[PDB]
Amino acid sequence: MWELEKDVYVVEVDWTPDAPGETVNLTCDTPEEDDITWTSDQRHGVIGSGKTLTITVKEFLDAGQYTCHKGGETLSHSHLLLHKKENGIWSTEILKNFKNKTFLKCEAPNYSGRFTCSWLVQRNMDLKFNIKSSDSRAVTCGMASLSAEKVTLDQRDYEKYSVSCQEDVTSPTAEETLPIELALEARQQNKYENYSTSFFIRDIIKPDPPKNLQMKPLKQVEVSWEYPDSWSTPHSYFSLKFFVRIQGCNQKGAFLVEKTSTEVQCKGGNVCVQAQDRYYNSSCSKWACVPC
Amino acid sequence: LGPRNLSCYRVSKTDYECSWQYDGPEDNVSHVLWCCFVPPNHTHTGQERCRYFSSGPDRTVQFWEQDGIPVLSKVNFWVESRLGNRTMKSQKISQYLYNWTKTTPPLGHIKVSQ
Ligand SMILES: *[C@@H]1O[C@H](CO)[C@@H](O[C@@H]2O[C@H](CO)[C@@H](O[C@@H]3O[C@H](CO)[C@@H](O)[C@H](O[C@H]4O[C@H](CO)[C@@H](O)[C@H](O)[C@@H]4O)[C@@H]3O)[C@H](O)[C@H]2NC(C)=O)[C@H](O)[C@H]1NC(C)=O
Ligand SMILES: *[C@@H]1O[C@H](CO)[C@@H](O)[C@H](O)[C@H]1NC(C)=O
Repeated sequence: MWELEKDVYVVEVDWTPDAPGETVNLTCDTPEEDDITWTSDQRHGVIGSGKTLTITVKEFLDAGQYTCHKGGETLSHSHLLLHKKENGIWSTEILKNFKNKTFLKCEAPNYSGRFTCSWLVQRNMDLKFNIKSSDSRAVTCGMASLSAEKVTLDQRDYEKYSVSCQEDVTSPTAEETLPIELALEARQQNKYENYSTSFFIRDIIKPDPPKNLQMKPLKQVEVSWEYPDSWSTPHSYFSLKFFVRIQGCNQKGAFLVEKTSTEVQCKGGNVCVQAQDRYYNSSCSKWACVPC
Repeated sequence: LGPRNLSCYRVSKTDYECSWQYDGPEDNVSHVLWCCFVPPNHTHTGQERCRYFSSGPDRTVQFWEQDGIPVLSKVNFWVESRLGNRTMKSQKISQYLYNWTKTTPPLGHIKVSQ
């Protein structure tokens, strides 16, 4: 057993019947010395006496909130959480994996160090999340501004949480040797899990879509654009490449364009453009589209 | 006549399910799935603990690992069906839950004679 926060303890358990539970002691944080009773939010009545309560913890009915009392007044509380280890594999069930079988999906609009990391859960009750960088490129994430939105995947509903983070010591022009290492601690009622992720800014880049898409016809069409203001500067170093089509990058009927100028023929439909880091195979941008 | 072929099993990493069939007229019948067990503790008295699910006309019950039923120790289950004021109980099953799946055969498991 190890301490997660104040009066919150995590107990690792093997998900087998033969394994005897972890014998553990819970002490009541109080100056009182006599007539201390213990209760549990999953049992009825007093479950023990004294300032220290010794219990064996094996599965979830042994977890939860343990409370010590004296004459009807609650003295202290102690929350027991379980980290499941089944067949040698730490549990990954609170979160639902993305299309590419990962649990933490991070995106950065530029090399500034700003990025967003997101995850998916389906049972949205009794949840708690904490993220932290675990030689070390440390980051700070604004957990106080955590947000979520309802998303539908495989005709099933999920809630996509998102948090903004920022690399502490940053230097966009320099190349990256060590990766960023994040770990999300997920809690659901009495269950504890954590998920690790390592990445380089270069790989999670997804630039914003181009802006100002003005056309100019010919007897043939010449439509141009320009970089988004969120992209890193100078543009001579942080160059972009573009894929132009007329209706994971999802580029199937487009062609490589490096400058903003482009000549095109359009009988009908919508000519559409995206962006991508020119010198690295990172994520591409949401398509921007103008009518022919 | 009555509830028949009770089985319970794991359907996901966290979720579980009990299912049973019922021989007889199905109109105005209600089922109550019962579960009793002895939790590993520091008490020498047995102290059997019981839970139940009222499923109405349906013959399946869904729960999960944090609903309060042990999955790593022996538990006992049976179904009580109600028609009018008569209650027909099913035969009792005694099993673990974590290592049972929807395809695990209900019969043929070793039992200790004491
Ligand atoms: C993701 O989850 C895993 C598995 O749950 C988790 O690994 C565990 O981390 C904790 C936190 O450090 C470890 O607990 C420590 O274990 C060592 C080894 O015995 C002890 O020396 C430590 O004692 C310290 O803390 C005590 C109170 O907590 C103090 O009384 C004492 O003085 C020490 O300061 C502490 O108990 C635990 O051993 C591991 N478990 C395993 C199997 O590795 C991991 O940390 C999680 N990762 C993230 C990023 O959250
Ligand atoms: C489940 O595990 C218990 C404990 O070892 C064992 O006695 C029982 O036969 C197992 N059940 C199945 C269906 O494997």
